[PDB]
Amino acid sequence: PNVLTQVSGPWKTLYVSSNNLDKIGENGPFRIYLRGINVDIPRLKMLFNFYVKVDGECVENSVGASIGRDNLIKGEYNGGNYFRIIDMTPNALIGYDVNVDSKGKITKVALLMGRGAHVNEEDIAKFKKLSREKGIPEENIIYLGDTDNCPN
Repeated sequence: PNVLTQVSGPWKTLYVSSNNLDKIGENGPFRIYLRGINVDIPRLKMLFNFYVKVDGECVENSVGASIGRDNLIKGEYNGGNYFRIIDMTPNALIGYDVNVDSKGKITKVALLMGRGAHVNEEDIAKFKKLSREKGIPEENIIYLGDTDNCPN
């Protein structure tokens, strides 16, 4: 699956959206600042490396996930996650997560992640498009590109 091969490496979070504003808001567990992704293609495993602000404090994460059939990435972090890469350019990355907590609540999360700068404005459209498709309100879109004050 072309996309899954090429994704390994550094990433920066540009935009996130969610059906649940609390989740990606200040102190939300999905206010995620990506650092990088590692694909272990033989072992069918992925590693997401990123920071969340936890009580104003930068906390590094390294979350393991498995690549299943039809490329659904599943991994534990703040509950169960069912993750998919929607699209990849060499500059960009669009992800869609479905999160489920212990009480079974469902949080949809869309992410635009960048490789560096000079971000394709067209990419933004594809992102908002996706966000719309998955029933996320346009007001629930947040730009994180300029608040990444965590290490590295």
